[PDB]
Amino acid sequence: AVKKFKPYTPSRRFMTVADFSEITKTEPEKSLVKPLKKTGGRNNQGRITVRFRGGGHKRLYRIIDFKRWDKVGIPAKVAAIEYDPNRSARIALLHYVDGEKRYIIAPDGLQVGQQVVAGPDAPIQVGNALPLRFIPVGTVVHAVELEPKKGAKLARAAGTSAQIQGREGDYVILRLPSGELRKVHGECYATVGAVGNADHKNIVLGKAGRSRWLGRRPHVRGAAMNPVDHPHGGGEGRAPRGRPPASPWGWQTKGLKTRKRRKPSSRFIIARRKK
Amino acid sequence: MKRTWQPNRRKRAKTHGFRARMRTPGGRKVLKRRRQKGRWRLTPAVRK
RNA sequence: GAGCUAGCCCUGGCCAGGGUGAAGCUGGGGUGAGACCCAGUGGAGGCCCGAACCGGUGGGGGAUGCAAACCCCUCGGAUGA
RNA sequence: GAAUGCCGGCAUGAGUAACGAUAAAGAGGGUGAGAAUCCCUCUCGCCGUAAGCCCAAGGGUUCCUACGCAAUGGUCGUCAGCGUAGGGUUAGGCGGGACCUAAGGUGAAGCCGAAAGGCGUAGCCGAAGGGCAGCCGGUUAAUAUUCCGGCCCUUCCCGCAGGUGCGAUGGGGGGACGCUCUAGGCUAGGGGGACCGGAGCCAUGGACGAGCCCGGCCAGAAGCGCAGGGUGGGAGGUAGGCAAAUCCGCCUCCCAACAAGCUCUGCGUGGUGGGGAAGCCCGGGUGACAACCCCCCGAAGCCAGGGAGCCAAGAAAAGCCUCUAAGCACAACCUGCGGGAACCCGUACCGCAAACCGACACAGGUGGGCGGGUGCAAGAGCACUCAGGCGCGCGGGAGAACCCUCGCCAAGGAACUCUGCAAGUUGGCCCCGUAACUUCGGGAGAAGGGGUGCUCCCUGGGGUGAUGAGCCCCGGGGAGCCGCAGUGAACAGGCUCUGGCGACUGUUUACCAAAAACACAGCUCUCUGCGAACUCGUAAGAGGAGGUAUAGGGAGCGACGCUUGCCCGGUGCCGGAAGGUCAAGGGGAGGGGUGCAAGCCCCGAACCGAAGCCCCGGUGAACGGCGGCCGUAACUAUAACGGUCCUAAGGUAGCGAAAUUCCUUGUCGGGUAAGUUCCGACCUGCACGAAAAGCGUAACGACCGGAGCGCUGUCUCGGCGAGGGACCCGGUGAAAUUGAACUGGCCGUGAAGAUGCGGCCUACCCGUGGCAGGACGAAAAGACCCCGUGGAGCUUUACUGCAGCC
RNA sequence: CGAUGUCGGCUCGUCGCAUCCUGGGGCUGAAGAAGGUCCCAAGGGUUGGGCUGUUCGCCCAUUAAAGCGGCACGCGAGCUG
RNA sequence: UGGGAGAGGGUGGUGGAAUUCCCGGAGUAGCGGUGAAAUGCGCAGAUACCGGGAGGAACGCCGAUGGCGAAGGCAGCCACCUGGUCCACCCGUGACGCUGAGGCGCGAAAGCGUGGGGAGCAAACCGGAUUAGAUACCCGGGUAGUCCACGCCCUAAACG
RNA sequence: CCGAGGGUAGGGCCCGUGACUGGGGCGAAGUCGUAACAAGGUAGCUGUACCGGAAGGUGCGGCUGGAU
Ligand SMILES: NCC[C@H](O)C(=O)N[C@@H]1C[C@H](N)[C@@H](O[C@H]2O[C@H](CN)[C@@H](O)[C@H](O)[C@H]2O)[C@H](O)[C@H]1O[C@H]1O[C@H](CO)[C@@H](O)[C@H](N)[C@H]1O
Ligand SMILES: NCC[C@H](O)C(=O)N[C@@H]1C[C@H](N)[C@@H](O[C@H]2O[C@H](CN)[C@@H](O)[C@H](O)[C@H]2O)[C@H](O)[C@H]1O[C@H]1O[C@H](CO)[C@@H](O)[C@H](N)[C@H]1O
Ligand SMILES: [Mg+2]
Ligand SMILES: [Mg+2]
Ligand SMILES: [Mg+2]
Ligand SMILES: [Mg+2]
Ligand SMILES: [Mg+2]
Ligand SMILES: [Mg+2]
Ligand SMILES: [Mg+2]
Ligand SMILES: [Mg+2]
Ligand SMILES: [Mg+2]
Ligand SMILES: [Mg+2]
Ligand SMILES: [Mg+2]
Ligand SMILES: [Mg+2]
Ligand SMILES: [Mg+2]
Ligand SMILES: [Mg+2]
Ligand SMILES: [Mg+2]
Ligand SMILES: [Mg+2]
Ligand SMILES: [Mg+2]
Ligand SMILES: [Mg+2]
Ligand SMILES: [Mg+2]
Ligand SMILES: [Mg+2]
Ligand SMILES: [Mg+2]
Ligand SMILES: [Mg+2]
Ligand SMILES: [Mg+2]
Ligand SMILES: [Mg+2]
Ligand SMILES: [Mg+2]
Ligand SMILES: [Mg+2]
Ligand SMILES: [Mg+2]
Ligand SMILES: [Mg+2]
Ligand SMILES: [Mg+2]
Ligand SMILES: [Mg+2]
Ligand SMILES: [Mg+2]
Ligand SMILES: [Mg+2]
Ligand SMILES: [Mg+2]
Ligand SMILES: [Mg+2]
Ligand SMILES: [Mg+2]
Ligand SMILES: [Mg+2]
Ligand SMILES: [Mg+2]
Ligand SMILES: [Mg+2]
Ligand SMILES: [Mg+2]
Ligand SMILES: [Mg+2]
Ligand SMILES: [Mg+2]
Ligand SMILES: [Mg+2]
Ligand SMILES: [Mg+2]
Ligand SMILES: [Mg+2]
Ligand SMILES: [Mg+2]
Ligand SMILES: [Mg+2]
Ligand SMILES: [Mg+2]
Ligand SMILES: [Mg+2]
Ligand SMILES: [Mg+2]
Ligand SMILES: [Mg+2]
Ligand SMILES: [Mg+2]
Ligand SMILES: [Mg+2]
Ligand SMILES: [Mg+2]
Ligand SMILES: [Mg+2]
Ligand SMILES: [Mg+2]
Ligand SMILES: [Mg+2]
Ligand SMILES: [Mg+2]
Ligand SMILES: [Mg+2]
Ligand SMILES: [Mg+2]
Ligand SMILES: [Mg+2]
Ligand SMILES: [Mg+2]
Ligand SMILES: [Mg+2]
Ligand SMILES: [Mg+2]
Ligand SMILES: [Mg+2]
Ligand SMILES: [Mg+2]
Ligand SMILES: [Mg+2]
Ligand SMILES: [Mg+2]
Ligand SMILES: [Mg+2]
Ligand SMILES: [Mg+2]
Ligand SMILES: [Mg+2]
Ligand SMILES: [Mg+2]
Ligand SMILES: [Mg+2]
Ligand SMILES: [Mg+2]
Ligand SMILES: [Mg+2]
Ligand SMILES: [Mg+2]
Ligand SMILES: [Mg+2]
Ligand SMILES: [Mg+2]
Ligand SMILES: [Mg+2]
Ligand SMILES: [Mg+2]
Ligand SMILES: [Mg+2]
Ligand SMILES: [Mg+2]
Ligand SMILES: [Mg+2]
Ligand SMILES: [Mg+2]
Ligand SMILES: [Mg+2]
Ligand SMILES: [Mg+2]
Ligand SMILES: [Mg+2]
Ligand SMILES: [Mg+2]
Ligand SMILES: [Mg+2]
Ligand SMILES: [Mg+2]
Ligand SMILES: [Mg+2]
Ligand SMILES: [Mg+2]
Ligand SMILES: [Mg+2]
Ligand SMILES: [Mg+2]
Ligand SMILES: [Mg+2]
Ligand SMILES: [Mg+2]
Ligand SMILES: [Mg+2]
Ligand SMILES: [Mg+2]
Ligand SMILES: [Mg+2]
Ligand SMILES: [Mg+2]
Ligand SMILES: [Mg+2]
Ligand SMILES: [Mg+2]
Ligand SMILES: [Mg+2]
Ligand SMILES: [Mg+2]
Ligand SMILES: [Mg+2]
Ligand SMILES: [Mg+2]
Ligand SMILES: [Mg+2]
Ligand SMILES: [Mg+2]
Ligand SMILES: [Mg+2]
Ligand SMILES: [Mg+2]
Ligand SMILES: [Mg+2]
Ligand SMILES: [Mg+2]
Ligand SMILES: [Mg+2]
Ligand SMILES: [Mg+2]
Ligand SMILES: [Mg+2]
Ligand SMILES: [Mg+2]
Ligand SMILES: [Mg+2]
Ligand SMILES: [Mg+2]
Ligand SMILES: [Mg+2]
Ligand SMILES: [Mg+2]
Ligand SMILES: [Mg+2]
Ligand SMILES: [Mg+2]
Ligand SMILES: [Mg+2]
Ligand SMILES: [Mg+2]
Ligand SMILES: [Mg+2]
Ligand SMILES: [Mg+2]
Ligand SMILES: [Mg+2]
Ligand SMILES: [Mg+2]
Ligand SMILES: [Mg+2]
Ligand SMILES: [Mg+2]
Ligand SMILES: [Mg+2]
Ligand SMILES: [Mg+2]
Ligand SMILES: [Mg+2]
Ligand SMILES: [Mg+2]
Ligand SMILES: [Mg+2]
Ligand SMILES: [Mg+2]
Ligand SMILES: [Mg+2]
Ligand SMILES: [Mg+2]
Ligand SMILES: [Mg+2]
Ligand SMILES: [Mg+2]
Ligand SMILES: [Mg+2]
Ligand SMILES: [Mg+2]
Ligand SMILES: [Mg+2]
Ligand SMILES: [Mg+2]
Ligand SMILES: [Mg+2]
Ligand SMILES: [Mg+2]
Ligand SMILES: [Mg+2]
Ligand SMILES: [Mg+2]
Ligand SMILES: [Mg+2]
Ligand SMILES: [Mg+2]
Ligand SMILES: [Mg+2]
Ligand SMILES: [Mg+2]
Ligand SMILES: [Mg+2]
Ligand SMILES: [Mg+2]
Ligand SMILES: [Mg+2]
Ligand SMILES: [Mg+2]
Ligand SMILES: [Mg+2]
Ligand SMILES: [Mg+2]
Ligand SMILES: [Mg+2]
Ligand SMILES: [Mg+2]
Ligand SMILES: [Mg+2]
Ligand SMILES: [Mg+2]
Ligand SMILES: [Mg+2]
Ligand SMILES: [Mg+2]
Ligand SMILES: [Mg+2]
Ligand SMILES: [Mg+2]
Ligand SMILES: [Mg+2]
Ligand SMILES: [Mg+2]
Ligand SMILES: [Mg+2]
Ligand SMILES: [Mg+2]
Ligand SMILES: [Mg+2]
Ligand SMILES: [Mg+2]
Ligand SMILES: [Mg+2]
Ligand SMILES: [Mg+2]
Ligand SMILES: [Mg+2]
Ligand SMILES: [Mg+2]
Ligand SMILES: [Mg+2]
Ligand SMILES: [Mg+2]
Ligand SMILES: [Mg+2]
Ligand SMILES: [Mg+2]
Ligand SMILES: [Mg+2]
Ligand SMILES: [Mg+2]
Ligand SMILES: [Mg+2]
Ligand SMILES: [Mg+2]
Ligand SMILES: [Mg+2]
Ligand SMILES: [Mg+2]
Ligand SMILES: [Mg+2]
Ligand SMILES: [Mg+2]
Ligand SMILES: [Mg+2]
Ligand SMILES: [Mg+2]
Ligand SMILES: [Mg+2]
Ligand SMILES: [Mg+2]
Ligand SMILES: [Mg+2]
Ligand SMILES: [Mg+2]
Ligand SMILES: [Mg+2]
Ligand SMILES: [Mg+2]
Ligand SMILES: [Mg+2]
Ligand SMILES: [Mg+2]
Ligand SMILES: [Mg+2]
Ligand SMILES: [Mg+2]
Ligand SMILES: [Mg+2]
Ligand SMILES: [Mg+2]
Ligand SMILES: [Mg+2]
Ligand SMILES: [Mg+2]
Ligand SMILES: [Mg+2]
Ligand SMILES: [Mg+2]
Ligand SMILES: [Mg+2]
Ligand SMILES: [Mg+2]
Ligand SMILES: [Mg+2]
Ligand SMILES: [Mg+2]
Ligand SMILES: [Mg+2]
Ligand SMILES: [Mg+2]
Ligand SMILES: [Mg+2]
Ligand SMILES: [Mg+2]
Ligand SMILES: [Mg+2]
Ligand SMILES: [Mg+2]
Ligand SMILES: [Mg+2]
Ligand SMILES: [Mg+2]
Ligand SMILES: [Mg+2]
Ligand SMILES: [Mg+2]
Ligand SMILES: [Mg+2]
Ligand SMILES: [Mg+2]
Ligand SMILES: [Mg+2]
Ligand SMILES: [Mg+2]
Ligand SMILES: [Mg+2]
Ligand SMILES: [Mg+2]
Ligand SMILES: [Mg+2]
Ligand SMILES: [Mg+2]
Ligand SMILES: [Mg+2]
Ligand SMILES: [Mg+2]
Ligand SMILES: [Mg+2]
Ligand SMILES: [Mg+2]
Ligand SMILES: [Mg+2]
Ligand SMILES: [Mg+2]
Ligand SMILES: [Mg+2]
Ligand SMILES: [Mg+2]
Ligand SMILES: [Mg+2]
Ligand SMILES: [Mg+2]
Ligand SMILES: [Mg+2]
Ligand SMILES: [Mg+2]
Ligand SMILES: [Mg+2]
């Protein structure tokens, strides 16, 4: 339930912060964090390979569990729901009856103090984790492995959720958050429910500074550059694109499809994305 | 105003020093060309 | 060759004083319960005034200079991108 | 003899500019061949959030002392950061190493690349971050937490005693964290004393005083006291912490919870050791048996790993603790005590500067800490001032024009000018009061106005203490005093109306542009199913991201409000298993060379044959485009209306003489005495128009217009004054420039602008201060223009390749 | 073209006369007053504002009049910009 | 107190028919549309037919001249939550009533803000016909919107 | 001290006037179409939205004040 501010500064007019209504614990689990090596967009050559990155807050990457088949049958308690600055979801702290402690990505509605579990015979309840083949058709689900035992790859951002459309041999048919219709293997695990903090998208960064705190540096239009810098560079005064709009490296950027044509995954995609 | 020589013993050694030269192939050619000319110092003098 | 300059990384440091007084909390009123209003408390902000510090707006001087970009008067920011 | 030739030497400009902040000098006495310049004394001025003090970096003997003055020193020099010589830097505790990790670097394994090399897990390196044991005083010409003295502490080795399952590079805890705000109690620091100690003082009209002037401390182990921090205890289970585990984690159970207890810090006290002024006397000696106490102010520092709130969610590893494993328990480890042991490097000096970076003893640049007192509301602001440090390494005169900085001005008050450029005005605090409009925050310090000092009296609340005194902090009321004036000095907004652009705070062309430009939250389009797209890379490998479509890339637009119309013919993109074209390859009708021949060899059509192109659709917040002529109303005029040609379609809303209007100072209205600007209008819009967004918009602006008030030396129109120069004298002494020069005016002539030719006129020889008309004055082999089959950046449906992609 | 700085303003002028004013004249469709037109005449004078970069021009208020030109569209080793 | 009817309201869930799209199969030369046609769709295999899948919306028969609500309005089915109302008995309280300026709340459709959703329908808009014209009536497309959550709007031939 | 009023500064209400601009009323015989009254030749009216030279058109809902 996103939170407004009164207009006591120009930026405060439109700014909205998260409500944090579902957060119980307010500091990470010292056993499950590590240092986040901020890169600022540079690669191992030292070269910016991703523009306009750097300078955001310091962060501690909480280790998240994406292979919940690690602990088949060992129930855990939902001990806390905490803020992860490295993603858009919240994370939940699990105290397994094993005594093991793990972070998972917090589905919507998950109740601190409830217990969760994982396995072929798990209950079809928010927070549990089963191979895809054992989840009812028509169930909303998240944290879906793309291949088996390779880790949760799909639907992990706030409010995302794949819905199960049906089965077809060793493969179930998922409707990804993009609207794509894909065949995923039935042995791929997945956490039933939708990822929480759906109000995430309704946030208004308010001002330029807030974007900086996220490590996002200012983004200069190609239209503002010179011909040496950009296809859209130059021009006396203003200027339309003057050619099909294009990236800094030449390739067109309106409509031009870029998925590799002969990709082997093509055999398992039923419908290219909607809308 | 601030000028361009801001001396620094550590920089001056990790940059132009002997060991820096011997790591590169280009650097060994430096010392080779400087021995050939007979330079008294093959390398900047820095006190450390 | 990044000891100048540009960006990012890691680790440290700095920002006199004064002003305004958001949310919240409390109390009071209010109503079926509310919204809400009032007072107090509170002390938010690329908020205000202003040194350090960072600037370089206007004008005068300087022009074989104090100086291969300086000096004086004025002026922008100064918890933040 | 010329190349703006090259190297050198010496001229000219010239005894000319200048001699580096306008903080400032004077005299006496010394030294010496020589003194404005060195030494000493007295007077004067300057800095004092420094122009004082302490670190760091960098510098590298510049430190101290003696002897020197050729050169360096912008003058002088007896002086010196200069020359010669001798001295000077002392550590188990300060810093760095024999400790730890950060980015990054490097790199057994492994990967990759013609070579050189590029990657890379561990590991190693890597500090101004983590960890770690010393405080005060004395001493030298020069070092001091280093030597010395007092009082403390750490680690290693061996031994004694006591205790215990001891044992780790492995397991666990901890280390260990942001920003803002902030409590209690302290300390640093400071103010006052009529209390304590002190050489003295009585001036010049008064004062022998509760007079003046100086000082009234510092460290410190155990113990103790005050303030804080950290911390539950027991038991049973146990499948997790990549072996084990009594530890940790998870579960249950009993007891204990603002506590207490144990533990750790800070402060205070504390054996004890130090220090100790003014003044006088020659750094010292005295003062002195110095005294060393009371009250107040009080941190941003300490207790600290304190508390609260917030969102953007805040290093690692070692030291340390605990768990066990091999092993070993004659061991080993813990504690206490004792003896011994404890290495390498730095330490001088400069350090906002004459010793560092700027070629200079250069008005520039340089990170951290301390930075006293009084007053002004506060403060690191401002004026004076302590400690301390300086008067800036040419001076003396004169009192011109002129220049810089500065002060004042009759009457007028923007009439100046491109422009109020500049300089006035305003200025702090308290109180009263404050409009349109608005996004209800604002606009707002709107505007405008009153007050401000000193004396006496009366009284209200707070902190300390004790509830009182004293100290200290906020106030209230009454009566008076003086001047031109009470933020009496210093620091400290001129205001308002109205448009353009841009929402806003931000960013920019280091060094002629700070803006209307870039950025920006926000809107749309599009790509991306994750070994993602995209980026760098030959590759490996990275970034993307330890992210996963509420995510990430690219593009345009740029808060917000109301909106964003019509065209898919062409271009781009998207879709289309048919058709057409299409290379290598398949096929091999059918020829050809050669051979006695089997054969060997060559050419080769039909037909099959991908992408791409053709072709069919789609698509505008994709590239883009959004007509012409003629006619028509019962005055005229103008056309709601029509006719026709063409297009893919003919510009909708809103706006408009505009940051766009050529004609144009359009026309009309407002403002003014007067208005090529401005504002409001109209609309034949040369040549607006809807995300290269359209029309608005409160607030914001060192943006660009226009206007009014205030006030002025901007101006009528100038005058006077101050200082620093210019001028004169002593000292030192440049520069560009320069064919040579014995270098006048006019009218002509001349390659067309003559000191230099002709004619005439004028003119004794040489300077100094001044002015800039000429020497087509200097400077720069014109930066505009052309030319060169000269170069380079950029573009594209110019050509031809190439990467990449299909 | 191995450089002759280019508009306008300001400051400083100086010359020409095809005379704007002032002085002397002739003719007039010159009654007077006041004009027209031409001749002589360069001694002196030839204002202050609004607008615009402007020169120029229009306008306000005056005036004896508000003259026109040349001097590298006079004058940037004089200033402005 | 004991009983009854009901599409009264809110939530959660769910069933079938139909249309559209998509995949498979079978199949060929037209389908569609109208007053008549054209646009459009279809040999790149449409329409008609069968199986499968996705999704949204509205609920045929019952259904009535019906029932409920203060009005606007409410219709598959199931459960929960909940308003009103009527009958019976004659038990309780004893005028506790009626109306109602302001206040407040509800208020069809369209419309607006932020998300979602989107099958059919359909302003705007395109095209085909008609026509003197046809910015219409008719035909083929078609975007808001129609649906959901939240919050506005407060109008009506809101009528008996 | 108060004090008529004078002055300075800023507000609120009303009146008059204003380039231009919006519709409105009225005025024998101007132009364009034919929306309504007959089922008015698409039943009409309606609230709302969008569109159009103009009456109006269309969408969604509502009324009969709709004929047969
Ligand atoms: N509008 C009503 C006319 C009335 O007569 C009046 O006095 N009208 C005007 C009243 C305005 N408040 C004044 O405007 C100006 O002065 C104010 C101070 N008084 C400023 O606050 C204001 O920021 C400024 O803008 C303006 O001065 C007055 O103008 C008058 O005085 C002028 C010179 O004296 C004259 O030129 C005017 N014609 C005459 O109107
Ligand atoms: N069949 C064709 C219609 C024709 O053209 C016609 O009648 N045309 C009408 C012509 C009349 N003369 C006009 O009336 C006005 O104009 C006159 C001037 N001539 C006046 O004197 C008269 O005093 C006045 O009255 C009137 O305005 C015209 O009517 C049109 O305009 C009127 C205003 O909207 C409407 O009410 C009519 N429905 C509409 O037809
Ligand atoms: Mg708020
Ligand atoms: Mg939350
Ligand atoms: Mg929370
Ligand atoms: Mg750890
Ligand atoms: Mg690397
Ligand atoms: Mg298989
Ligand atoms: Mg972005
Ligand atoms: Mg963006
Ligand atoms: Mg941008
Ligand atoms: Mg540009
Ligand atoms: Mg480049
Ligand atoms: Mg390009
Ligand atoms: Mg371009
Ligand atoms: Mg451009
Ligand atoms: Mg242009
Ligand atoms: Mg791909
Ligand atoms: Mg600078
Ligand atoms: Mg240099
Ligand atoms: Mg530096
Ligand atoms: Mg190597
Ligand atoms: Mg070298
Ligand atoms: Mg750098
Ligand atoms: Mg440096
Ligand atoms: Mg920091
Ligand atoms: Mg400081
Ligand atoms: Mg403060
Ligand atoms: Mg205030
Ligand atoms: Mg308060
Ligand atoms: Mg504050
Ligand atoms: Mg601020
Ligand atoms: Mg200052
Ligand atoms: Mg300046
Ligand atoms: Mg600067
Ligand atoms: Mg500048
Ligand atoms: Mg100058
Ligand atoms: Mg400020
Ligand atoms: Mg920051
Ligand atoms: Mg010769
Ligand atoms: Mg030369
Ligand atoms: Mg001389
Ligand atoms: Mg001379
Ligand atoms: Mg000097
Ligand atoms: Mg000089
Ligand atoms: Mg001087
Ligand atoms: Mg001086
Ligand atoms: Mg002598
Ligand atoms: Mg001197
Ligand atoms: Mg440095
Ligand atoms: Mg040196
Ligand atoms: Mg020394
Ligand atoms: Mg000498
Ligand atoms: Mg000498
Ligand atoms: Mg000599
Ligand atoms: Mg000398
Ligand atoms: Mg050793
Ligand atoms: Mg190490
Ligand atoms: Mg390497
Ligand atoms: Mg260290
Ligand atoms: Mg140490
Ligand atoms: Mg000696
Ligand atoms: Mg000692
Ligand atoms: Mg043990
Ligand atoms: Mg941590
Ligand atoms: Mg924060
Ligand atoms: Mg102390
Ligand atoms: Mg004090
Ligand atoms: Mg006496
Ligand atoms: Mg006495
Ligand atoms: Mg495990
Ligand atoms: Mg284990
Ligand atoms: Mg394992
Ligand atoms: Mg295990
Ligand atoms: Mg085990
Ligand atoms: Mg108990
Ligand atoms: Mg305790
Ligand atoms: Mg102590
Ligand atoms: Mg003695
Ligand atoms: Mg003694
Ligand atoms: Mg004595
Ligand atoms: Mg501080
Ligand atoms: Mg503090
Ligand atoms: Mg902690
Ligand atoms: Mg064992
Ligand atoms: Mg054993
Ligand atoms: Mg034994
Ligand atoms: Mg023990
Ligand atoms: Mg010992
Ligand atoms: Mg050693
Ligand atoms: Mg060494
Ligand atoms: Mg030393
Ligand atoms: Mg020093
Ligand atoms: Mg110093
Ligand atoms: Mg310093
Ligand atoms: Mg010095
Ligand atoms: Mg230097
Ligand atoms: Mg030097
Ligand atoms: Mg000097
Ligand atoms: Mg200096
Ligand atoms: Mg600086
Ligand atoms: Mg201080
Ligand atoms: Mg004080
Ligand atoms: Mg301080
Ligand atoms: Mg002193
Ligand atoms: Mg000194
Ligand atoms: Mg001087
Ligand atoms: Mg002069
Ligand atoms: Mg005056
Ligand atoms: Mg005046
Ligand atoms: Mg002007
Ligand atoms: Mg102006
Ligand atoms: Mg000014
Ligand atoms: Mg004023
Ligand atoms: Mg407000
Ligand atoms: Mg206000
Ligand atoms: Mg304003
Ligand atoms: Mg005021
Ligand atoms: Mg204002
Ligand atoms: Mg006063
Ligand atoms: Mg006073
Ligand atoms: Mg006084
Ligand atoms: Mg007390
Ligand atoms: Mg008096
Ligand atoms: Mg004052
Ligand atoms: Mg101010
Ligand atoms: Mg005004
Ligand atoms: Mg304009
Ligand atoms: Mg701006
Ligand atoms: Mg602001
Ligand atoms: Mg610049
Ligand atoms: Mg530059
Ligand atoms: Mg600016
Ligand atoms: Mg926007
Ligand atoms: Mg590449
Ligand atoms: Mg690769
Ligand atoms: Mg990663
Ligand atoms: Mg733009
Ligand atoms: Mg608005
Ligand atoms: Mg059309
Ligand atoms: Mg196309
Ligand atoms: Mg097409
Ligand atoms: Mg070929
Ligand atoms: Mg072929
Ligand atoms: Mg093909
Ligand atoms: Mg476009
Ligand atoms: Mg458009
Ligand atoms: Mg006519
Ligand atoms: Mg007629
Ligand atoms: Mg067409
Ligand atoms: Mg056009
Ligand atoms: Mg249109
Ligand atoms: Mg116009
Ligand atoms: Mg135009
Ligand atoms: Mg005009
Ligand atoms: Mg005009
Ligand atoms: Mg203008
Ligand atoms: Mg036109
Ligand atoms: Mg016109
Ligand atoms: Mg146009
Ligand atoms: Mg466009
Ligand atoms: Mg508005
Ligand atoms: Mg605006
Ligand atoms: Mg700004
Ligand atoms: Mg500005
Ligand atoms: Mg003057
Ligand atoms: Mg003048
Ligand atoms: Mg003077
Ligand atoms: Mg003189
Ligand atoms: Mg002289
Ligand atoms: Mg002569
Ligand atoms: Mg001639
Ligand atoms: Mg001549
Ligand atoms: Mg001459
Ligand atoms: Mg002279
Ligand atoms: Mg001259
Ligand atoms: Mg020359
Ligand atoms: Mg020249
Ligand atoms: Mg040339
Ligand atoms: Mg040109
Ligand atoms: Mg050629
Ligand atoms: Mg040619
Ligand atoms: Mg060429
Ligand atoms: Mg030339
Ligand atoms: Mg003028
Ligand atoms: Mg003048
Ligand atoms: Mg003359
Ligand atoms: Mg003439
Ligand atoms: Mg004449
Ligand atoms: Mg006659
Ligand atoms: Mg007469
Ligand atoms: Mg005549
Ligand atoms: Mg003459
Ligand atoms: Mg003329
Ligand atoms: Mg003109
Ligand atoms: Mg005219
Ligand atoms: Mg006359
Ligand atoms: Mg000319
Ligand atoms: Mg000229
Ligand atoms: Mg000039
Ligand atoms: Mg000029
Ligand atoms: Mg200028
Ligand atoms: Mg200029
Ligand atoms: Mg200019
Ligand atoms: Mg019952
Ligand atoms: Mg019942
Ligand atoms: Mg076929
Ligand atoms: Mg669904
Ligand atoms: Mg009924
Ligand atoms: Mg009965
Ligand atoms: Mg009965
Ligand atoms: Mg009865
Ligand atoms: Mg009864
Ligand atoms: Mg009764
Ligand atoms: Mg009764
Ligand atoms: Mg409604
Ligand atoms: Mg509706
Ligand atoms: Mg609308
Ligand atoms: Mg939406
Ligand atoms: Mg037609
Ligand atoms: Mg026709
Ligand atoms: Mg037509
Ligand atoms: Mg009809
Ligand atoms: Mg809409
Ligand atoms: Mg009704
Ligand atoms: Mg009815
Ligand atoms: Mg009165
Ligand atoms: Mg009066
Ligand atoms: Mg007034
Ligand atoms: Mg008539
Ligand atoms: Mg009709
Ligand atoms: Mg009709
Ligand atoms: Mg009809
Ligand atoms: Mg009818
Ligand atoms: Mg109707
Ligand atoms: Mg029309
Ligand atoms: Mg039309
Ligand atoms: Mg028409
Ligand atoms: Mg209608
Ligand atoms: Mg129509
Ligand atoms: Mg229509
Ligand atoms: Mg209807």
